[PDB]
Amino acid sequence: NSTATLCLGHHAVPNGTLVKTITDDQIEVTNATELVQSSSTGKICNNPHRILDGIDCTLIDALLGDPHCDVFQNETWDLFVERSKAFSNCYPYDVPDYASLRSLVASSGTLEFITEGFTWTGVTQNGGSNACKRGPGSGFFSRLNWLTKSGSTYPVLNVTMPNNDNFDKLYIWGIHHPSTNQEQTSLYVQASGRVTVSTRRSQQTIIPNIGSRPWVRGLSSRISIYWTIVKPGDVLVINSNGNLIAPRGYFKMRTGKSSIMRSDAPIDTCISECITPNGSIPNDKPFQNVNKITYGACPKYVKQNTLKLATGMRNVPEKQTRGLFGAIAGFIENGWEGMIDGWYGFRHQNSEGTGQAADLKSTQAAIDQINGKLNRVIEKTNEKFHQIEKEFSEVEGRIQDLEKYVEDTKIDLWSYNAELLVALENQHTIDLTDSEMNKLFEKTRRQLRENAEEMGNGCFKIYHKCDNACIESIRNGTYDHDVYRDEALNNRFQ
Amino acid sequence: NSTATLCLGHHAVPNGTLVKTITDDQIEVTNATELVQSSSTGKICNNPHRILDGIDCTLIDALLGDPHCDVFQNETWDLFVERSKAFSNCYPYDVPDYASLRSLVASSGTLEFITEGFTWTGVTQNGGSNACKRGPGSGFFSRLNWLTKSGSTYPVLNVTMPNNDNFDKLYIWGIHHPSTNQEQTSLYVQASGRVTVSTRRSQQTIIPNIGSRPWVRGLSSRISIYWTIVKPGDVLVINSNGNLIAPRGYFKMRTGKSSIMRSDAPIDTCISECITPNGSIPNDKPFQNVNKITYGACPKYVKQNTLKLATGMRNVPEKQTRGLFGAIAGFIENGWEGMIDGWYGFRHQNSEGTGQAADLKSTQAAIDQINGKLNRVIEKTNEKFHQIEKEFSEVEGRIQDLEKYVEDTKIDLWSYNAELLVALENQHTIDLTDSEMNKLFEKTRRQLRENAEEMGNGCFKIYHKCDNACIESIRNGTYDHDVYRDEALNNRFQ
Amino acid sequence: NSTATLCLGHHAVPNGTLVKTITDDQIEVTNATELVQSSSTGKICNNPHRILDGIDCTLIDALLGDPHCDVFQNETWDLFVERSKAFSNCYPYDVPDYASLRSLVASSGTLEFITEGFTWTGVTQNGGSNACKRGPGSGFFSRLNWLTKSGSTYPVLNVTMPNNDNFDKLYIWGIHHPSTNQEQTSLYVQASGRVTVSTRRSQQTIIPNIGSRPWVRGLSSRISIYWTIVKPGDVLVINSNGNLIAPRGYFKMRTGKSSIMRSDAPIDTCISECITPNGSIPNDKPFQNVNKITYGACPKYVKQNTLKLATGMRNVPEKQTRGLFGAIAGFIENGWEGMIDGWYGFRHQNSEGTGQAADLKSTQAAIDQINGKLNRVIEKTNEKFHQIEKEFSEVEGRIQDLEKYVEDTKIDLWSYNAELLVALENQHTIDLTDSEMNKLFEKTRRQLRENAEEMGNGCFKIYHKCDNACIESIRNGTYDHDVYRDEALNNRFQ
Ligand SMILES: *[C@@H]1O[C@H](CO)[C@@H](O[C@@H]2O[C@H](CO)[C@@H](O[C@@H]3O[C@H](CO[C@H]4O[C@H](CO)[C@@H](O)[C@H](O)[C@@H]4O)[C@@H](O)[C@H](O[C@H]4O[C@H](CO)[C@@H](O)[C@H](O)[C@@H]4O)[C@@H]3O)[C@H](O)[C@H]2NC(C)=O)[C@H](O)[C@H]1NC(C)=O
Ligand SMILES: *[C@@H]1O[C@H](CO)[C@@H](O[C@@H]2O[C@H](CO)[C@@H](O[C@@H]3O[C@H](CO[C@H]4O[C@H](CO)[C@@H](O)[C@H](O)[C@@H]4O)[C@@H](O)[C@H](O[C@H]4O[C@H](CO)[C@@H](O)[C@H](O)[C@@H]4O)[C@@H]3O)[C@H](O)[C@H]2NC(C)=O)[C@H](O)[C@H]1NC(C)=O
Ligand SMILES: *[C@@H]1O[C@H](CO)[C@@H](O[C@@H]2O[C@H](CO)[C@@H](O[C@@H]3O[C@H](CO[C@H]4O[C@H](CO)[C@@H](O)[C@H](O)[C@@H]4O)[C@@H](O)[C@H](O[C@H]4O[C@H](CO)[C@@H](O)[C@H](O)[C@@H]4O)[C@@H]3O)[C@H](O)[C@H]2NC(C)=O)[C@H](O)[C@H]1NC(C)=O
Ligand SMILES: *[C@@H]1O[C@H](CO[C@@H]2O[C@@H](C)[C@@H](O)[C@@H](O)[C@@H]2O)[C@@H](O[C@@H]2O[C@H](CO)[C@@H](O[C@@H]3O[C@H](CO)[C@@H](O)[C@H](O)[C@@H]3O)[C@H](O)[C@H]2NC(C)=O)[C@H](O)[C@H]1NC(C)=O
Ligand SMILES: *[C@@H]1O[C@H](CO[C@@H]2O[C@@H](C)[C@@H](O)[C@@H](O)[C@@H]2O)[C@@H](O[C@@H]2O[C@H](CO)[C@@H](O[C@@H]3O[C@H](CO)[C@@H](O)[C@H](O)[C@@H]3O)[C@H](O)[C@H]2NC(C)=O)[C@H](O)[C@H]1NC(C)=O
Ligand SMILES: *[C@@H]1O[C@H](CO[C@@H]2O[C@@H](C)[C@@H](O)[C@@H](O)[C@@H]2O)[C@@H](O[C@@H]2O[C@H](CO)[C@@H](O[C@@H]3O[C@H](CO)[C@@H](O)[C@H](O)[C@@H]3O)[C@H](O)[C@H]2NC(C)=O)[C@H](O)[C@H]1NC(C)=O
Ligand SMILES: *[C@@H]1O[C@H](CO)[C@@H](O[C@@H]2O[C@H](CO)[C@@H](O[C@@H]3O[C@H](CO)[C@@H](O)[C@H](O)[C@@H]3O)[C@H](O)[C@H]2NC(C)=O)[C@H](O)[C@H]1NC(C)=O
Ligand SMILES: *[C@@H]1O[C@H](CO)[C@@H](O[C@@H]2O[C@H](CO)[C@@H](O[C@@H]3O[C@H](CO)[C@@H](O)[C@H](O)[C@@H]3O)[C@H](O)[C@H]2NC(C)=O)[C@H](O)[C@H]1NC(C)=O
Ligand SMILES: *[C@@H]1O[C@H](CO)[C@@H](O[C@@H]2O[C@H](CO)[C@@H](O[C@@H]3O[C@H](CO)[C@@H](O)[C@H](O)[C@@H]3O)[C@H](O)[C@H]2NC(C)=O)[C@H](O)[C@H]1NC(C)=O
Ligand SMILES: *[C@@H]1O[C@H](CO)[C@@H](O[C@@H]2O[C@H](CO)[C@@H](O)[C@H](O)[C@H]2NC(C)=O)[C@H](O)[C@H]1NC(C)=O
Ligand SMILES: *[C@@H]1O[C@H](CO)[C@@H](O[C@@H]2O[C@H](CO)[C@@H](O)[C@H](O)[C@H]2NC(C)=O)[C@H](O)[C@H]1NC(C)=O
Ligand SMILES: *[C@@H]1O[C@H](CO)[C@@H](O[C@@H]2O[C@H](CO)[C@@H](O)[C@H](O)[C@H]2NC(C)=O)[C@H](O)[C@H]1NC(C)=O
Ligand SMILES: *[C@@H]1O[C@H](CO)[C@@H](O)[C@H](O)[C@H]1NC(C)=O
Ligand SMILES: *[C@@H]1O[C@H](CO)[C@@H](O)[C@H](O)[C@H]1NC(C)=O
Repeated sequence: NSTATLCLGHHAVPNGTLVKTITDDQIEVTNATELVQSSSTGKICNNPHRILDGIDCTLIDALLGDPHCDVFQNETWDLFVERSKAFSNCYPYDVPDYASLRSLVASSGTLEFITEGFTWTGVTQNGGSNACKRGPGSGFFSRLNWLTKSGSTYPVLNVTMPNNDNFDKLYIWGIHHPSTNQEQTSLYVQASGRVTVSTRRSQQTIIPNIGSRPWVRGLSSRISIYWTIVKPGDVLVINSNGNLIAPRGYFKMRTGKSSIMRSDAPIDTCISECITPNGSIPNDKPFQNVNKITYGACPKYVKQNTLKLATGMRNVPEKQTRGLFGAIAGFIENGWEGMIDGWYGFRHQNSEGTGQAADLKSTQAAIDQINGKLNRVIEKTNEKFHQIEKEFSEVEGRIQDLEKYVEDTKIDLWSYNAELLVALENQHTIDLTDSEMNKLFEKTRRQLRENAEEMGNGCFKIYHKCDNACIESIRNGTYDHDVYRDEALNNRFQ
Repeated sequence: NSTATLCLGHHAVPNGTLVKTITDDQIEVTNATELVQSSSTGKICNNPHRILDGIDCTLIDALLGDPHCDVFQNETWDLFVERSKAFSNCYPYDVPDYASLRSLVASSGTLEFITEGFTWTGVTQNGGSNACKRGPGSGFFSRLNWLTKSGSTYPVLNVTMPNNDNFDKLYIWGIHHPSTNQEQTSLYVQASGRVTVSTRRSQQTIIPNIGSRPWVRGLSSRISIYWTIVKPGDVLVINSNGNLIAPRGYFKMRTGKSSIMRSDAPIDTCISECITPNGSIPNDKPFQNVNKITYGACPKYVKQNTLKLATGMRNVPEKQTRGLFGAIAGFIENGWEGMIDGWYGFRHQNSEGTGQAADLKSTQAAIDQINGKLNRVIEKTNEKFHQIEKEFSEVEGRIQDLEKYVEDTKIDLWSYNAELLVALENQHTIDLTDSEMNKLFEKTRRQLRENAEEMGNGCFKIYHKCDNACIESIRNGTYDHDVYRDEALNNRFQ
Repeated sequence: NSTATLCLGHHAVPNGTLVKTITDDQIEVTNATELVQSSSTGKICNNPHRILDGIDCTLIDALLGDPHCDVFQNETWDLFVERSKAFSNCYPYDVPDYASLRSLVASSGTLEFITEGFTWTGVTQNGGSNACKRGPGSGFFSRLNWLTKSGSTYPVLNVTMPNNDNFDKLYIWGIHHPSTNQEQTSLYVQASGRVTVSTRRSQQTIIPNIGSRPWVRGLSSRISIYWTIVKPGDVLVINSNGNLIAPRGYFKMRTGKSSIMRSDAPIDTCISECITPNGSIPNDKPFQNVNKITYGACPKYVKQNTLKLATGMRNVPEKQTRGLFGAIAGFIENGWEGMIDGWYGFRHQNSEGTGQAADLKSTQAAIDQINGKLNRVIEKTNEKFHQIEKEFSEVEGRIQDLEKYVEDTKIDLWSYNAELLVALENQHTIDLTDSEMNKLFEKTRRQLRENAEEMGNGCFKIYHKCDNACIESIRNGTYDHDVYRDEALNNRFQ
């Protein structure tokens, strides 16, 4: 008739997702993303990090030079992958502080070996065994030299090697533990051995232990592996009177990003920055629930399987009660499921007809704030390489308990941080979208000084004759109240 | 007279509690809970966890089989409790890596012992001492076998025991350290002993040390305790030429939730899930300030003695200035101390009389949001069992420094998390209660289109004749402005 | 003319600082502080902590009593400072568990030495060497006693020392490692040494190692340093048959706040509570980016170089478009750069003239909330003394990896806490300043019931004749609407 109705509202959707905030345990929204990566392809991608697959070789057999591990000489890696089908097929051995040696060689990232001229005098070199067959003949570790009595004598050995280079040199050496008192004299003339290996600042002395051990590949004897690092400017001395497994050369040492991982996943051709023991995962999401062990740029490990970030507004599903008069309704009531052009918009009822449109500035302002919110506080990426061990096969006691306690403390503190951040950010999102709605209302109310009244459905009963051009002026922000003031005041108050 | 007054407000209380928020260091509220448990009954509750009280026995004397500890054979526990009055009354001994053995046996949770048929040949078994009297006679540890020379000989001993079962076997053994060179030959024919104990993958060799030590229970000699774990499929070999304290059998090994705690509190009949060394505490509150050492489902340890969570709204104490005309006042002014039915409510001044009532929907909405707020972010419970040691009696150096540094880092990071969460949640509570108040006001203002005006005390001067039925209609949400519009407009503007 | 204009606004500045919030990556403010200390004077301040500068002495040479370190006898410290130019000039030595001994002596905080009467019988005391010249003569460590054969004999030594005091006693002792089999017999008659040192509860036995090592100051022989702690009530026994470096007395042991730091900064006269290896830094700011190593009350280490806390409101720079009519504009439009008396204020356009003033209560309320905000959640100070090592010169393996992993976990968790707190607090600051603005508006609107209208520039077109006294009444809070109601209603609606 003589008056007009102009209402404000926001878009609704039929199928919405539940989220969690500070104030409510579940609310419904128009749209929500996932922030926890729960899946893996099950394969290890070979770019961009250099992957070296050990097949039946451990890293400690590859370094000593076991015969089925001779493909690995002078190799380099970013990540070394060990398989659970790996075995040993040479002289039986133990390494005191095995975990320490494995970690030191993994972080160096190379098996570069330089043969040096060591002069062993009055002894027979290149000792062998049928526990280590290289071809039909007997053999031994390619990087160690078994020394034994020449004629009926083993002289006190005294050799020196100086570092005049500008890098560090790692020497691997050992000692033979014979099973009887009748084997010692047969190989090394003496009855009790001794091996001393020293620099200017450090020393180690080992004595051999004699007695019977379980049979492994036809022997009840064992070797024990040791190591020494010689710095630039320092000297090495070796002084043994019996039972010495001599070094043949040194290994170069580098500082870099190299590491080691126990996996059973196949290796494939693809590009992925994060590797887990369950295969490579993508790094688009900030958190991950696949595995606590990782390498390269990776998401943070949390205990949760799902965290949903509200990327839209609240979803009051349109009351399916469609008015008989098709009464335009507002935001205080419900959402509008018939709006596609934008989030916030205007519906006008006029003599001319019913109509609809969308507001660009309001929608854009909400979208710009919402895009990249998580990016503001937590970092895009976090690269880590060589870390600690997080899974154990044996019981050890104190140090293993401390390692397990340090990892659990870290996981519980990053899981609490991930729960609070999603609830805080979800709250702030619902608040900014709701204030934006009420901001367009106050703007509309301010332009209509005394020529409109509020109904409380989210609607402004305008008390003059508004045509399409007049509605368009309000929408734009050029509505001139003075023109229709007299007519509206005479219509509303009399 | 011809007009009416309708005011909105919220309840006040006389005695209120101070809280802390992001924005203010102290604010007064109607009601507040405590979140830090500061007290204990001083007793250890025997349900639901199985408590085994050691009386004068340590866990390492119970395992070796000291005579005053024979009540403990084949025992099982969830928590083992050690007392400060505990002592030793057998052969004097030391355990290298004592802390490691104590932690391994505590997490297993049993003293199940299976005697095995070991054949010691050419030696005299069941050696004894008057430092360990079981009855009037001499005695020894019930689980160890002291072996000595038969006639004038001690043969090289070589025995083997295979694991064909499907579980792990823990063997405890040792070595005797005699005080002179004249005692060695007297017991074991040789002048220098040796004990080797090996599997397929591991070995240990110990040599004995001779010399004088302080007198303990009439002896200057000592025993040293060692241990070996044999996995399913593996073998054990023992090869000693002198000074062997032989094993008698193995201990079963389990993986579970068992642990050990040093306390002096009495044990009583009651049900409590959390145990501390100061007695059992309840687990209703999220944080605790009693002790950093804990077992079972327990609250998190923080440094603070008090953290108060606002469970009510702000408390503007009713200005005791009671108006002479008894002028109804609103929320912008003060609180209402005369309201019991609900938090938010209406007071009406009419020709009929003064009156009061309460609003249910508004009060319920505030209460539902406030109930269970903390439950949304922090977890209800956190069960932990075997952890690290947090109190030390000796100085050790590096490892102890790292253990103390790891615990302090955890406490400072959980104390900062507990301070921020209470301040954040308290802020959000005050905000939601204040917005709820302003929401009922806008609802009231919207229903009274042009028949009422705002005074600014929190009151609506209605400009027609409102009776009890009219006030009731506003309160309900069925007020029909059109009926009194003409009368009110003629009364207010002319 | 017949009407008046009264507008509300807030102060603007020309040069503003960008900050970061939850909702926006950069916003402009009137004023902002820095919270990260990035600079140091480069000197170590000598008050209030007692600094003891080692010059060419390490703490382990000062304790043994090397000749160039005799100024350090009976010294005490809170912090001991080691220099990179330090060297050794006595008998060459190694300490097994060197890191453990250095940490134990540093936390005690004294070199107090009590000479005790030990009776060495049948041996020659005060052995010497030209590797340690004290004057022209040969010399040795001042706190150790080299013992050697008297005539042609070295008796088995058996001595005892009881603790009857009420404090702990630290004894430092050692063993000589000779380079040949011809040097052993020459000094100590036997061919193989032994040193046993025991209490009632503990024992250590060391055997000497013979062989050649690199030359240091004309010797191929070395000493190995050991230690024992004897508690109140306990006894010490020493039982050596050769190669004993005997103790001369004990060191007192204290529990306190003492520590050690490797620095190269000069020591100066000034007062500073926090010391770093880059010199003393002030502790006014909560975070610091100078160094992860610290001593005393210090700010927390974070990875960031800058974190800016908004201490003012938002800065909408005054549109330099100055109205031709000099139209007073409000807050919805821009800020006011012409206001110095306060933040929030009123500008009045009247027949009398244009004018300006400031509101005290509103400005004060905002300032009081903003002052000390950070103080509410994070603690003013955090004192720490003896901690762990955070920089290493050698590769060691497992324990060093765990130490490095524990420090990185702590740094990443405190850097995430510092990023979120600044973004949260900055958001809350912008919100409280903006609500304060809208609170003065509603107060102004409420006082002008029907005698004013809103324009939407932040202005109230008052529809009567307002003079300076009338404007002053509004500003005060004594404006009486009734007086001008009839005139304003006849002017605005007709
Ligand atoms: C101290 O005590 C230990 C433990 O008792 C002794 O160690 C044992 O020594 C014997 C003799 O060396 C070892 O016996 C050998 O076992 C080999 C492996 O056996 C496996 O494979 C065979 C074939 O499949 C199976 O039958 C068997 O069950 C195992 O699965 C055998 O292959 C060896 O065979 C040799 O002898 C036979 C004789 O018939 C010949 O036909 C062969 O050609 C070959 O020469 C042999 O039987 C035994 O394994 C050791 N046990 C362990 C676990 O260590 C020490 O000998 C003892 N030392 C001293 C000094 O007393
Ligand atoms: C190397 O050096 C060490 C240290 O000097 C020597 O060790 C000492 O050896 C002697 C002899 O074995 C020990 O003496 C014994 O002490 C026992 C405990 O004494 C406590 O209780 C008594 C009674 O209450 C108190 O008087 C005393 O103050 C203590 O509180 C005594 O009970 C023993 O008594 C025996 O001898 C007496 C003689 O009168 C008889 O009446 C008794 O029946 C009994 O046979 C005895 O006196 C002494 O404790 C050791 N000290 C320590 C601390 O070890 C080594 O002997 C020495 N070794 C060599 C090889 O030289
Ligand atoms: C086992 O094997 C080791 C390693 O080979 C041997 O150790 C070497 O032993 C020799 C002899 O003791 C050491 O030689 C000595 O070196 C001293 C230091 O040399 C430095 O300074 C000089 C002078 O500036 C430089 O020329 C040199 O390059 C070094 O920078 C010399 O000062 C000693 O001099 C002595 O002899 C000379 C002879 O001309 C006299 O003039 C002097 O007065 C003085 O008496 C001497 O040359 C050598 O350093 C050892 N090397 C290492 C690194 O240990 C063991 O001897 C050997 N042991 C056995 C038992 O076989
Ligand atoms: C493993 O690597 C070593 C070291 O070689 C270095 O590392 C490799 C991975 C490559 O990057 C090389 O380019 C790099 O130099 C190899 O040692 C090398 O061995 C050869 C043969 O013994 C040496 O050649 C000798 O040179 C001398 C003259 O100096 C002649 O007298 C000899 O007749 C002979 O030609 C070469 O110098 C040496 N390189 C060194 C020491 O750097 C090693 O062969 C290699 N092994 C395998 C299996 O690949
Ligand atoms: C400690 O426990 C062991 C092992 O017994 C097992 O653990 C207990 C806590 C209970 O749960 C038992 O049900 C469980 O089996 C006891 O060992 C047992 O000892 C007895 C007596 O030596 C064995 O009986 C023998 O059986 C053989 C036939 O196999 C006969 O020839 C013998 O004459 C005799 O009857 C029994 O088999 C054995 N159980 C085993 C090995 O599992 C042990 O006695 C017990 N000690 C105490 C003090 O309670
Ligand atoms: C290092 O310190 C010790 C211990 O002295 C104590 O610590 C100091 C830092 C000061 O605070 C002292 O006040 C404190 O006591 C010194 O030991 C002392 O040595 C002297 C000389 O040998 C002892 O005096 C003797 O006393 C006896 C009688 O008991 C007489 O028979 C002797 O003739 C002689 O006068 C003094 O008792 C002793 N103090 C003790 C044991 O506490 C030490 O001299 C000192 N060294 C240096 C270089 O300063
Ligand atoms: C990625 O690989 C890891 C293994 O490296 C997978 O974790 C493993 O998941 C299984 C199934 O949940 C766990 O088995 C269960 O163990 C418990 C405790 O022993 C037992 O009670 C159950 O009956 C069952 O055997 C297994 O323990 C677990 N391994 C570890 C060490 O956590 C993980 O599921 C894989 N993830 C993906 C996404 O593929
Ligand atoms: C629960 O039991 C623990 C002990 O297991 C109690 O902690 C102890 O409290 C006392 C009193 O505060 C502390 O004593 C003080 O120690 C300091 C530092 O040495 C000293 O300067 C004081 O003079 C006083 O002796 C004691 O150290 C502390 N023990 C520990 C290891 O923290 C605790 O109070 C008990 N709590 C409850 C609620 O019962
Ligand atoms: C306070 O002193 C510390 C040293 O104790 C200073 O840290 C050092 O800063 C320099 C320059 O950034 C670092 O050098 C660089 O190291 C990297 C990695 O090796 C290398 O790639 C670069 O080429 C360069 O050499 C040095 O490593 C670093 N030291 C440590 C251990 O962090 C610090 O800058 C000083 N701070 C102030 C405020 O004076
Ligand atoms: C909900 O908002 C998210 C924003 O993360 C939209 O997510 C994108 O959806 C498309 C669909 O093809 C994906 O290809 C993109 O990778 C998503 N992310 C980005 C980077 O835009 C999602 O489309 C929105 N959902 C609806 C229904 O609009
Ligand atoms: C303040 O609110 C708390 C909510 O925690 C009320 O606390 C309850 O008080 C009763 C009093 O008998 C206890 O028995 C309950 O255990 C408390 N908790 C629960 C679970 O309801 C408290 O009553 C309120 N105070 C006032 C004055 O109303
Ligand atoms: C911005 O607010 C800060 C509050 O931290 C003001 O900082 C003070 O500035 C004076 C300038 O002489 C310093 O001496 C003080 O140490 C600062 N802190 C305190 C404790 O007041 C700063 O002045 C303000 N800036 C402006 C332009 O007003
Ligand atoms: C208000 O609503 C109640 C039902 O909740 C009803 O009993 C009462 O009659 C209503 N009062 C009116 C319409 O005045
Ligand atoms: C406003 O209040 C002040 C006191 O703060 C007073 O001096 C002044 O006269 C008052 N002005 C009025 C009522 O116009």
